[PDB]
Amino acid sequence: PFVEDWDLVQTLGEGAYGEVQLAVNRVTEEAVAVKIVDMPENIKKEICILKMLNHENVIKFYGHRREGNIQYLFMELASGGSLFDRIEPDIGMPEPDAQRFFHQLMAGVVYLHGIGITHRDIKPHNLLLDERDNLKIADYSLATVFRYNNRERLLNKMCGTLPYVAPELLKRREFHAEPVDVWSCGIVLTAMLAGELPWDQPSDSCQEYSDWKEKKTYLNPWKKIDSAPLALLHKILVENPSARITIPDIKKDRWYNKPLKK
Ligand SMILES: Cn1cc([C@H]2C[C@@H]2C(=O)Nc2cc3cc(C4CCN([C@]5(C)COC[C@@H]5O)CC4)c(Cl)cc3cn2)cn1
Repeated sequence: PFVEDWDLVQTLGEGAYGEVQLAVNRVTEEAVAVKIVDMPENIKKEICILKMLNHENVIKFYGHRREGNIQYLFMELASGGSLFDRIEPDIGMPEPDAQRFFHQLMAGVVYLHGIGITHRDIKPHNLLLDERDNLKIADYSLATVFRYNNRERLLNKMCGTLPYVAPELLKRREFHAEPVDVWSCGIVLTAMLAGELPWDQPSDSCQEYSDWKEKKTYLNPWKKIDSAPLALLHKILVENPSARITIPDIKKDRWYNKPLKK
């Protein structure tokens, strides 16, 4: 296909609304990723949020075009793929790689939270890598504003991916945005270090979640995780969101500051 001055060659992925494709300009040869959305006030909010974004660990937004019903969203091609494709099932990845990726994910989540934006769907599929293996947070179709004019807005909409969602989304009418994003980062850490998700959903009906609350760390995936990162996970994966660790305090954690290599 050809649109204006681009050639949509490779399918990079697909979401609820539309799909992402590779667009190499027939004139300049610049490689970008285009989100082609067929057909509400949700695309107005997405293009808006994307404009506000300027950070090394957040996907580059270039602009937006149109073709009647079909919308075109311009984004940086993350030429290194996704974090999901770097996690080996039942194993994970070397702990020094996991720590570096977790530092870069915290740098991205701090930035988004500082501009009053919550991603709302942090998981390995949304965490892309560039040429140098720099982590970039992608896909703002569920991103909402949680702070405006220094005033915090509580959330009520349930969204995300069940294995990554915090328990307060399923139990409470309204909840704070930042702890929900912190919880999903801990599930991403658990995935990087054990190549396995701890539970289907964080509910009182789910046995693997009950086991974690009963402190049974002698079970998988926890037994594949060293005591230092596991101590951090005990602070991130706390049910009551008011007792959960904040990002400034994750920055003071022993494993987060532990020198690693090889
Ligand atoms: C030089 N070279 C590069 C390659 C390709 C490997 C490189 C790649 O895939 N890059 C890439 C991929 C991108 C994917 C997305 C989307 C994220 C979100 N998912 C989901 C909706 C979430 O969960 C389920 C769905 O996977 C859809 C896709 C976006 Cl927004 C931007 C992207 C930019 N760049 C080959 N040669």
